[PDB]
Amino acid sequence: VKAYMFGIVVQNPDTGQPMGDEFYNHILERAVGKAERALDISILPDTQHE
Amino acid sequence: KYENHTVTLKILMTLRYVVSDILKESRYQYTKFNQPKSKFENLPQKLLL
Repeated sequence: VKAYMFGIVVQNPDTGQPMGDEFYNHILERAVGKAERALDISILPDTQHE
Repeated sequence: KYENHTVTLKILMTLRYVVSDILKESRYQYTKFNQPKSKFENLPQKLLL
């Protein structure tokens, strides 16, 4: 994600704190969820009892 | 050969200056945006050379 934003850095203007990897992972998990709905798919390996 | 002759020259010399007064001498900003804490920065002086 940072690579695609190369040359852009995001910080809290009130502090010197940039957003940590926790937010990115959290966002990425919901992004891969959203894509999983956008096509009727399973997108990570997962056992099913059907 | 030029013991009692006159001599004249057209010459090139480097530009030079001295500060004869300091004018609008200090301008200031408490820069705070995108800083851990308030910071003081001295903005450009104007010099009368």
